[PDB]
Amino acid sequence: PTLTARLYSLLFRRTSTFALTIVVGALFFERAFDQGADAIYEHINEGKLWKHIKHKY
Amino acid sequence: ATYAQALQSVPETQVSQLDNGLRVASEQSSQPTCTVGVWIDAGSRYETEKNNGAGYFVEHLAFKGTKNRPGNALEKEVESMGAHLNAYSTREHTAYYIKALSKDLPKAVELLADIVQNCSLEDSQIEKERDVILQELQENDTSMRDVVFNYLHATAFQGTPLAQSVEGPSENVRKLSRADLTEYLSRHYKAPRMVLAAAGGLEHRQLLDLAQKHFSGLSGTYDEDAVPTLTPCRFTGSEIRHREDGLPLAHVAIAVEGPGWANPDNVALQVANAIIGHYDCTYGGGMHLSSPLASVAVTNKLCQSFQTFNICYADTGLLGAHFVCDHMSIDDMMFVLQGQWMRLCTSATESEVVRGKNLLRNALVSHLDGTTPVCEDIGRSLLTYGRRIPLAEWESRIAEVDARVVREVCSKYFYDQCPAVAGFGPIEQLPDYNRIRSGMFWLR
Amino acid sequence: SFPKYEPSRLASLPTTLDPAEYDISSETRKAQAERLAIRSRLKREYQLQYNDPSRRGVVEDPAL
Amino acid sequence: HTDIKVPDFSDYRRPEVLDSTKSSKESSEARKGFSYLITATTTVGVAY
Amino acid sequence: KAVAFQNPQAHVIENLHAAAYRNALANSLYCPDYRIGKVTPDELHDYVQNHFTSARMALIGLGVSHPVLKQVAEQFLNIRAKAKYRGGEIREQNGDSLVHAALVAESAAIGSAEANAFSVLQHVLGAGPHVKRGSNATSSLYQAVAKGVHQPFDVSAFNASYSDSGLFGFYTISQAASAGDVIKAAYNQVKTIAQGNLSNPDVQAAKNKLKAGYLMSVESSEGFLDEVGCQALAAGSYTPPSTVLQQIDAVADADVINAAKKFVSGRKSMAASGNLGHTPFIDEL
Amino acid sequence: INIRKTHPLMKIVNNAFIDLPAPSNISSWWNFGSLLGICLILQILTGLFLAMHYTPDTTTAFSSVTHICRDVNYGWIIRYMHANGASMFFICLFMHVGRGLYYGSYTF
Ligand code: HEM
Ligand code: HEM
Repeated sequence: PTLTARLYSLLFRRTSTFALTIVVGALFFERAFDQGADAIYEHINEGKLWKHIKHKY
Repeated sequence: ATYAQALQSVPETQVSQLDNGLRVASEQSSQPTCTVGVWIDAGSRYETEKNNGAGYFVEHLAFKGTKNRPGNALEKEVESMGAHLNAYSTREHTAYYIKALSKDLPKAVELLADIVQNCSLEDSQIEKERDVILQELQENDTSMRDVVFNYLHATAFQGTPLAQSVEGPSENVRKLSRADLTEYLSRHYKAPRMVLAAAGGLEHRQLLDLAQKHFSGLSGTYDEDAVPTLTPCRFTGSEIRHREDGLPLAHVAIAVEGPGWANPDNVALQVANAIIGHYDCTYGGGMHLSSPLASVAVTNKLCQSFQTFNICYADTGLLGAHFVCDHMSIDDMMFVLQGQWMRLCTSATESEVVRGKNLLRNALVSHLDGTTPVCEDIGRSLLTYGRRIPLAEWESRIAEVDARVVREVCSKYFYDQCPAVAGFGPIEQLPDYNRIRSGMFWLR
Repeated sequence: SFPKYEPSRLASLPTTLDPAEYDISSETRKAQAERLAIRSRLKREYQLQYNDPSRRGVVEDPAL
Repeated sequence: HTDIKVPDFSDYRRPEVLDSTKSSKESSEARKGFSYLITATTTVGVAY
Repeated sequence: KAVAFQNPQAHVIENLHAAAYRNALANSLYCPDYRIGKVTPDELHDYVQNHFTSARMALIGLGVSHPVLKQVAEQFLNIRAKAKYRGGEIREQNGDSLVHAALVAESAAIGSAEANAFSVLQHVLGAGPHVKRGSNATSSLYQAVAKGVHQPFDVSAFNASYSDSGLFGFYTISQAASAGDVIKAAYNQVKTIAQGNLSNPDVQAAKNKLKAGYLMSVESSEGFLDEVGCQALAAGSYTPPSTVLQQIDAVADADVINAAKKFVSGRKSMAASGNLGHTPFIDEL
Repeated sequence: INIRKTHPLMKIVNNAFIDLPAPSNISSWWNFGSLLGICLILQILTGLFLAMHYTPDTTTAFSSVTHICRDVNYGWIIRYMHANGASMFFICLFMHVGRGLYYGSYTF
């Protein structure tokens, strides 16, 4: 938890650094969740979707 | 002129150590009126819950007789020599001093020794002083400010004996015997930890001679290793409120962390208290006052009075505000207090730090006048530093303060801290603790 | 100059840094003396019922 | 008021301010970091 | 006015000085209630005119030299009675479980060996306690009252000194139904001291008390400023404390006995306030 | 002193929302009024989108709704949101009425 302490001291003191942190984290979280959503949605079916019979056709 | 040379012309406190671990200190000045005192590091912080109120009761029976001159011969001789005796005891320190003349000095030191070490204890005395001190507690359940400080310490240092008061709870006081007081005298009043300090027209070697007569040959010998040491006190940070709706005024105190004694953070927070500090409603020129908190509190009539203040203790302390106000203006008083705090934190400008430096110089110099406050500062400094640092170095440490270090310390000790909030009286319109914590920083 | 040695259900606290052996109460020394008195009486009666050459068998521990 | 002190909150506190000898200085940072990390993660979720 | 008169003793002082003078020493330090808002700037201007003259100004400097302050005072200062004794009483029902009775006659002017004798007299009768939470092992008034009434009380002497006149007496903070025994015990104690029962070591102890109190009065440099300024404006010039203390402890005992005789035999004035259901008025005193 | 206490909008907002004296012993049953307000603004927003894509003509109404559900991007989620938000509006409505009769706030 010592790593969490310097995390507080770097990214939760003021408003500008906090706001830049939550904006950059929101964009990276967008990126990661959209990749995870694509992976799970095209991983659960594997025999129905448009992808496999859009490259085989 | 030659004010820097005037700070160079400040007399120096000759400090030495007598062989029993005694810490002696002297200011040899040109005043025939003198003041001689003994400072003791034994407060209520070393007391337990079944030992609470020990040192207070010892102070009340330190003057009421001894094995040498019992009952009333002490008072008769001192009032026959015109000296004024005074004593106080705190949670951390206890002082006994005599304000006298240069030709009453050796009898004063000898009777001071007789007061300190030779305390005989009868039982009519413990009965009588028990009754009168319980009357004292009954009467001082009315003086509001000390009750506020007791509530604040009790909610601030929960578990450690720093939360205890000096007098302690009345129930432990009304049930003790001679034995626990005897244990207090045998354990705490010890020659290695006591300081003899004096000021006035008297030589350092003369006071050395008087100590070599009287204070050479004291106890100087502990019990079976049963010795106190400063445990690091656990400041919780919380709030207590005593709602009682029969009072005309309301008393609200708030406090945050302390610097202790060693760091120059204490100097910077004294600069902060010189910025705000005290205001009472018996002043003049209120609509044009320098402190903007006082400006708003006059222009809109917020409170009756306030003071923002420092209290320090061994490696710790409390720092904050105490105000007396009507119940209809608690919220705006607290709102403008948070506004002034955050204006000092985020916007430490030029002229306010200039005025704080000048006000703290003025406060220190006005504190150093009279033999008793100077010798008292000597005794408590040697129980908090081991040295009386002279005023030129004080001026140097003041001159090493800029607004940048000010807002560094203000970010360190004000910016979203966990406070201690004590409310007393008609405190219906006290703002809620989570709202106060949300108001501890404004993001804009 | 250390993380001050956290104790745990395996982390046995050694008798050097207690730190309760710093602000010792006089009644705690009295408790230590009473503990010495208990061990003194028990080992005294052990050596009574133990060194007897007239005795033959076991020590007959009531506590076990 | 001399008879007035607190009841214990040992049932409620976090283990860092549990012992009566440990200071509240170092226990501030990780506590503030945990709570404000929860708030910032909630903020990122609501914003997305 | 509210802040000042939150204490009863301010009312005691003001109604006492209203009770001893028909004249200018019976003025108040504070404004009355009906005069609030009923003042003129015209009286203020006339007061500034004929009171702030160049003849009534004392400029003292502690920390600055003579000629600089002297030159500033030259450059910027070019701008240019006998209160009789009333006699009697003032009684005010206040009812706060604190009976306050101040018993005061007229003593002497300011700056005299007779004023030193009245100061020695009040140090004989009893002053403020030398020991905090002490038990006052010298004041025979304290001992006679504690012999009499076993209640928490307050018996204190009092000496106001002024240019034209001056007041001496004592003052009691006592119980509701236990005031008269305290006051009459103090009265007969002062009578039996005035008979000629004066102790020479008590005289020397009172000399110690007066010397110590006057030397401790100039501990603060603002207090020393006050002493120097009031002495240089009252008696014309400052005098160092050596010969002043010499004339303090060079007074006689017959001065003290005759001063107590003047006090008791003189006609008394008094200020009584509180729940006064058991207060001896005049003829009982 | 305070912008919130001198500006006339923030006076009403302060005495209705921030410094409103409310009791303290409240379970989830008093959330329903705020939920009715949120459903109010949400249903107004969905109806606003629908009125930006709907025609009230009996020849073309059904085909216009089909155009919303199929041709218009996310018009199907907005139609379903308006309908099921009306349904949950009635749910919160009857829960609020049942609360007002059950705890006995009907004296007002
Ligand atoms: C039209 C939809 C309604 C809206 C938007 C609405 C709005 C509100 C709001 C915001 C509150 C305060 C917060 C709360 O207690 O939940 C409230 C309370 C209340 N409403 Fe309504 N309300 C509605 C319908 C009704 C109806 C139909 C009644 C019954 C006649 C009613 C009676 C009450 C009562 C008695 C309270 C106070 C409940 C208490 O103090 O415990 N409301 N309403
Ligand atoms: C003024 C704002 C509103 C507008 C402009 C509006 C507009 C519309 C339109 C155009 C329709 C027909 C399209 C459709 O059925 O999806 C509709 C249907 C409907 N609206 Fe609204 N509406 C509004 C407010 C409300 C409110 C406050 C409610 C009640 C919570 C509500 C409940 C319904 C229901 C139940 C339907 C039928 C849903 C269906 O059968 O598919 N509307 N609204």
